[PDB]
Amino acid sequence: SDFLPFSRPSMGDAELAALREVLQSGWITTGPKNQALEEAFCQLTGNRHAIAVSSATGGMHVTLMAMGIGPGDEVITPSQTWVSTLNMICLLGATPVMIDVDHDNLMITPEAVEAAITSRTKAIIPVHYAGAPADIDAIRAVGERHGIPVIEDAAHAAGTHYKGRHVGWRGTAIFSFHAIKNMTCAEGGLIVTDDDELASRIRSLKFHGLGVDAPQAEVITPGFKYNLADINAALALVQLDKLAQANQRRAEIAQRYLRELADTPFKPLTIPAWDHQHAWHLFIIRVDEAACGISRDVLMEKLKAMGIGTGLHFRAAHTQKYYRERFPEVSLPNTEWNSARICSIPLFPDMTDDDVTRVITALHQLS
Amino acid sequence: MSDFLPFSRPSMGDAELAALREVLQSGWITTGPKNQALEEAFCQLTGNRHAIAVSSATGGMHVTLMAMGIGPGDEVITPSQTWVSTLNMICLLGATPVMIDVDHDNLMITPEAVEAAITSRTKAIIPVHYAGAPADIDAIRAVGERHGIPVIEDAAHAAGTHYKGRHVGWRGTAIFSFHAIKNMTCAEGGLIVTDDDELASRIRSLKFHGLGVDAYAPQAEVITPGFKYNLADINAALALVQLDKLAQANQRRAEIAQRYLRELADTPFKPLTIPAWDHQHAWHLFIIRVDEAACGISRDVLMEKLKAMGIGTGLHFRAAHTQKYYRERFPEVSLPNTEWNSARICSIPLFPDMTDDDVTRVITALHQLS
Ligand SMILES: *Cc1c(COP(=O)(O)O)cnc(C)c1O
Ligand SMILES: *Cc1c(COP(=O)(O)O)cnc(C)c1O
Repeated sequence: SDFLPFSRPSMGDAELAALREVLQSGWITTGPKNQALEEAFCQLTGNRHAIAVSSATGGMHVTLMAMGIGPGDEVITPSQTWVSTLNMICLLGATPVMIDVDHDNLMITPEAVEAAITSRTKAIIPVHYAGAPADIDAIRAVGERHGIPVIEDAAHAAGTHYKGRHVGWRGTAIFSFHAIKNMTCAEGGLIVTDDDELASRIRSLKFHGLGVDAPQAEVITPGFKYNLADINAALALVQLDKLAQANQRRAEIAQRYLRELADTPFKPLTIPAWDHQHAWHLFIIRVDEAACGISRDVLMEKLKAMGIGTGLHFRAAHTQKYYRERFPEVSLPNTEWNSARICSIPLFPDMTDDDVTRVITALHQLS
Repeated sequence: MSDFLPFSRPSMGDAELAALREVLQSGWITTGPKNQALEEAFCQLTGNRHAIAVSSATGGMHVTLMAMGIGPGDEVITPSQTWVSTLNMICLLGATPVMIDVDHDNLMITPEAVEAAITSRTKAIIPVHYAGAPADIDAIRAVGERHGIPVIEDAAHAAGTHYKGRHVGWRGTAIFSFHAIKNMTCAEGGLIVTDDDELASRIRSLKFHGLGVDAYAPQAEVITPGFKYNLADINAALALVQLDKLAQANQRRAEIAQRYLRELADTPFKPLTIPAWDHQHAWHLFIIRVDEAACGISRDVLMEKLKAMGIGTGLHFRAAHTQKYYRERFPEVSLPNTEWNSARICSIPLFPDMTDDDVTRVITALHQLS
């Protein structure tokens, strides 16, 4: 009861009231609340199409499937990301081409993308990491020059702006509504795209391949089941209404960590030089034993003993058994250095000033 | 619309809302203790060893077949007379569905039809427990055993179904659905029961990113790529309430179904036949066959006229092999009992919040439209 986790959702009477309305309606799976959430994300991003899905992982699965990616194709991706993207690429039969990230913001650079392009490349998947945007214009420019789509992993970037627009204003991006995300419906995701044909395929492939060949709907080609229930969509709508205030509070907390950890050896990520608004999904520090007098793993342990949770976002995929053995030649020095040294300290909007003080005090004590 | 009688509606009330409140207050909203409790509850319900909650029965099928190693070059025997999810999952693993016909009066596959379709390439048999009645699973299983072929049961319709005095899935492997129209619901969700330890271990990893502990105790990592089909605790809590309600809900469904059986006996509409083997019917759907020669009206027109009278109906199911992808990929498939029924069935309103007057309304309209 005194434990301070690294994240907790902000669920209250508004969420319970939205659930009451869905239960009372009798329409609990995909329905009007899905449609409302999708319209809301078009209004948020300014992009044309929004497709709600059961998870961002499922969203990535069907987006890559709808693009036709399969055996013989390469997909450029960081290793420094969640394993879902790599797994989906593999489970479509395609080959992930893992590239290194910037050592201080953990995001892929246009130069590293261009160097990895081959005649087999069929997609590039940058990650907007921790709530900051990647330099998406420059990455998009590389893709355009070679005719390669860019699919943005925007799980961390609900409320992120880049050069004055919300992430995903154009192109294709995938958001997550998992429990630790800045807006949550326990599990859920949503794809935005400006590509009409892609949006039509995705919508079918997330609901059994059903489509019209006006004849009744039937399986046009096999698809998966990744639709989002209206129970969950209703929660997501409440949490999107809260997102601006939630991100404001996250930014206040993150600002205080940046300031009060500046005279500690723990090293936050660097803020990108391009114009942006950070959503502050995670507050990551690097723990370099030679600088801090403590290792990353030991810091996490001792914080836990003090009642303070931490997360590891992420253990680089290429270091994990399946990828380590399948892709033994992959050597990504910035990724490997950071992967061994990062952790996420508590950041969520229901944190009080005293919770933040407890974290800062503990880090000063352990340095 | 306020007077519309749909063919199904969930029974959501204060108990469900109080379960949701508890989960939200706890702050643990995705997979957690409610999942574990739901799984334990399904082991106690069925008597089987392992229970794995998933985000849908479709995802359950996907990961179950995947964990069995089903892939290119393997044949999977399945009815066409079922939901398209099973056929789609077979295909999307690269395997080949072998569609067989069903009994003309209960719409379930027979042991004879299974045996006739077995080849050296067959790697699974997927019977469907249809509308709330069980298939003759001992006989189907015996065919599987004789040839060394696993039987994976589609039990989406069979929460509360008994066979020979035990709940469906008491042994073997079976997959339940908690979709909105199923007898217990958490809007979307499912659950796998299995008696196979290794299969259960593989499934648990493949529905959550392939994560596992490597042999030779380290932290979790990707052992082999997996999917994301875990069930949130918000949903698991709803399912727990609906399972607590399932005995009473199924009793009410049986009362309605018995009344339909009796009061449609003097109409030309033809319910499914009740299997001869011993069972307890869950009464997920009340299906009628509408043959224009006998009834004076076609299935499609009956559904349209009922809708005009404020009465909803469903079509469970348009046989998979008649749908574009399968008709064009598998044009050679010819399944006379399936094709005859698929063109003639519909599901009339059956859900436990129906009142006696709702049931009278349906019976009266069917009598009018004969
Ligand atoms: C968790 C995560 C995903 C997958 O999201 P789900 O909603 O859990 O499927 C994808 N990308 C990143 C960066 C993530 O953190
Ligand atoms: C409900 C249904 C399914 C799939 O169920 P979901 O939980 O919606 O994925 C599979 N088989 C049958 C026979 C069904 O009725």
